[PDB]
Amino acid sequence: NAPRGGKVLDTSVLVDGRVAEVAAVGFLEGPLWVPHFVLKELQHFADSQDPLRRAKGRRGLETLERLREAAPLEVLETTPKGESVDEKLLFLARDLEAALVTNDHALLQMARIYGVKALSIQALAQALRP
Amino acid sequence: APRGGKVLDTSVLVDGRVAEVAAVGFLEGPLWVPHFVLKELQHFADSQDPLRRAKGRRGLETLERLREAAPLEVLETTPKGESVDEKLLFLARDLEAALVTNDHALLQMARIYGVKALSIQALAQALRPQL
Repeated sequence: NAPRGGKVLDTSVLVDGRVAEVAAVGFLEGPLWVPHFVLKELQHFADSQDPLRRAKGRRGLETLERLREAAPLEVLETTPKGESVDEKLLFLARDLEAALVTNDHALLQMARIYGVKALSIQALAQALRP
Repeated sequence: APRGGKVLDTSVLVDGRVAEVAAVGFLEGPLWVPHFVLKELQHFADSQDPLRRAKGRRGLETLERLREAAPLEVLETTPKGESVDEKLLFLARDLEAALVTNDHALLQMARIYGVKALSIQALAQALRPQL
């Protein structure tokens, strides 16, 4: 299973921010999909009076805006299967035949067990370290 | 925009990191290696000079690792172009693939020819932690 259906992005990678530069440099082939709930999460963070959580919801969003430059990015309103965030991302990735893009340790594990391709920005980074 | 895969030159194979990139999922195929690139790596490995041999081995080693990470085909005839640069550029255009290279100057040449080209070194820079 080698998915040409693009990429489903989670909160962690948008908060990390680097996915945006990886796309622009040509190593993140689209289409790029973000679930409605991920966005719902970045604004629940953005709506914080706590500057730390504010400044990271704010950050996820800027990453989105910058991605909508490198590539077609589209928000998925349509998510039917699954109860937890991790579970919804997985069936989402199988449905579109797209890879997950996430730094999340538990989600990367669930994906190996499901056999869903998942791309980790941190694993990419640690491969290219000096 | 190119949906036709990734043409790999000699320099990217000798650099080796493209093998790290593919094995973590960020080098989507199909992967194409021109015959002249494979011929050149073989010519390095067979050289009298221990340092040419090491580059040759390293690129050959990288090629085998890529063949594990994704589907890879050696394309065994090019007619478009006169220099190695041109051959790589026209081939990538013909395949609607991106060129992947370590060679700074070839990256600029691709810009001039209107061919998409990817740099492992620009990727490594994108991966500087932010915020």
